[PDB]
This record gives sequence, structure tokens and C-alpha cells, in this order.
Amino acid sequence: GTKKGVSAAAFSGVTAALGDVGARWFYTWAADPQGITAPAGTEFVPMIWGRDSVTADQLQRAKAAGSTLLAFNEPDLAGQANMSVETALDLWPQLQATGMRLGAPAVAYGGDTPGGWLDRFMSGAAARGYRVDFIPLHWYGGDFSAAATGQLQSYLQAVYNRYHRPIWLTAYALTDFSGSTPRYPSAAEQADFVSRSTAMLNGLSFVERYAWFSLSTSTTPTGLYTGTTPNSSGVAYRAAG
Ligand SMILES: OC[C@H]1O[C@@H](O[C@@H]2[C@@H](O)[C@H](O[C@@H]3[C@@H](O)[C@H](O[C@@H]4[C@@H](O)[C@H](O[C@@H]5[C@@H](O)[C@@H](O)O[C@H](CO)[C@H]5O)O[C@H](CO)[C@H]4O)O[C@H](CO)[C@H]3O)O[C@H](CO)[C@H]2O)[C@H](O)[C@@H](O)[C@@H]1O
Ligand SMILES: OC[C@H]1O[C@@H](O)[C@H](O)[C@@H](O)[C@@H]1O
Ligand SMILES: [Zn+2]
Repeated sequence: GTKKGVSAAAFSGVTAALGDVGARWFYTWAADPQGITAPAGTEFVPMIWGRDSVTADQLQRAKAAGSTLLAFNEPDLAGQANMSVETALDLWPQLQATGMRLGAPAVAYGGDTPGGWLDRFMSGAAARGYRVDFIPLHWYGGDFSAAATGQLQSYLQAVYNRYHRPIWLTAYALTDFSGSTPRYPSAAEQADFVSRSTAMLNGLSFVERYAWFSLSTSTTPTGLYTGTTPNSSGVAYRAAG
């Protein structure tokens, strides 16, 4: 029951949307809920987004707003946190000193690749005697068939096997980023994938939490809700255990 969550930004109705979709948890890519009121029984998870998020005020805000902390967002990408492994490791003791359950930085891709961003982070954390409690991952599928759920699962299993930490899926959907602009599935293809993916993730015992990207169509064409109205994907996510 506890696995299903979502990423969110504020809007009139965001609270009722979080409640109605059945999110057990959420995050906002920031250290606090960014003005959002959590529904009863929905846990806020803070994030230290990037290098310049590592301050006394952000770390205090994070420890006051929740119990679990997510570290930097896609440091492997020039358009996101855009950090070396050395920079992430050098900042790590400040996140560790909060005492909160701590998630690895969330890499865009290649989490299972030897010599990749995550492999070098995990290996330096182990050499320095650091704590990494769990690994959050991002996945966007470019094959829009019933085969997509098996492909996402191969990726989560590859990362779980290499590092032996509980997995969170903090951002996923069907999106093909290989072309000049993003390519999306049909509404019926996206709804079917929501249904098959959540059933797979619910039974996959080393996955602790997952978060569809994202709650609102004002954030992304893969959104579940327009204002407080769910689309067929929103309906399929609400029905997931
Ligand atoms: O120094 C590195 C860069 O720092 C910037 O300054 C920081 C500033 O950006 C940051 O603000 C937060 C936003 O970055 C954050 O943005 C969210 C995205 O990261 C997220 O990205 C997803 C991605 O995770 C993946 O899933 O793929 C998705 C599809 O492509 C992609 O969208 O998307 C969400 C939804 O749109 C974004 O909201 O949002 C936070 C909440 O609003 C912001 O707080 O804050 C830090 C300080 O805390 C700043 O340092 C500079 O501007 C850059 O120039 C630097 O290179
Ligand atoms: O642009 C390329 C895309 O790569 C994906 O795998 C990342 O998660 C996105 O943040 C990014 O937009
Ligand atoms: Zn250093």
C-alpha cells in the first residue's frame, strides 16, 4: 500500500488531487512542500536538488519537513544538477550529518554501467566509509508496447544487483528523448502502461517506493490530472494498489 507516490508543484486543488489519487508520499524537487498542504497520511520527502542547495538553511528546512532525504537530481546531465562525482562526495558529509535516511543522487541513465556516474559515486562512498541507505532511479521508455514494463524491471534489477540497496523509482513514464523533441504514447498506451507497471512494481520486493512523472499536465504531457480532473492515466494510477 505504502509504495505509490508522485512528484508535484502547487495549484488550487493540488491537495485534493494528492488525496484522491491515493499518493502515500510525494516530493517537490525541494527541501520543503513549496506551499503544498499534504493530505492526511501522505508523507512529504525533501530533496537537496543541487550543489548550491547544500546550505545550513536548506538542510535544517529538510530535517524539519520530513524523515527521508533525496540527494541531487540528475547530476550526470548538463541541464540538471550537472555535478562531478568528487563534488557530490565532497558535499556528502553535510547531508549525512542531518541523520535522515539518505538516498543516492538520482542519475538520468546508466545506473548499472561499470564506470558510470552512479558506479563511481557508490564506489567512492564505500572507500570513504559513507552511508547510502537507498538508491533512487529515473526511467523513460521509448518502446510504447506491453514489453515496456519488462524493460523497466530489467533496469531496476540490474541496479539492485550491482549495489544491494533498496530501490526507489522517483521519476518514470513512457517518453522517447532520442529525437529532436520528445515523443509521447497515445492516451490508451499510457493508461495500459500505468496499469502493467504499477502491478509489476507493487510485487517487486526490493522496490520500496515509486513516483510517476508527474501529477499535473501543467508540468508535462505525461500528467495524470488537469486541475482536479484525472485523465485515463490518472484513473489507472488511482486504481493501483
Ligand atoms: O548549478 C546547477 C544548476 O543550478 C540551477 O539553480 C538551481 C535551481 O534550478 C533549483 O531549482 C529547482 C529546479 O531545478 C527544479 O526543477 C525540476 C527539474 O529538475 C525536473 O527535471 C526533470 C528530471 O528530473 C527528469 O525526470 O526528466 C524530466 C523530463 O525531462 C525533467 O523535467 O523537472 C521538474 C518539473 O518541471 C522541475 O520542477 O524544480 C524545483 C522546484 O520548483 C526548483 O527548486 O534550485 C537550486 C537551489 O535549491 C538552484 O541552485 C541553475 O539555474 C542552473 O543554471 C545550474 O546549471
Ligand atoms: O533530455 C534527455 C532526457 O534524458 C532522460 O533520460 C532524463 O531523465 C531527462 O531529464 C532528460 O530530459
Ligand atoms: Zn575532493
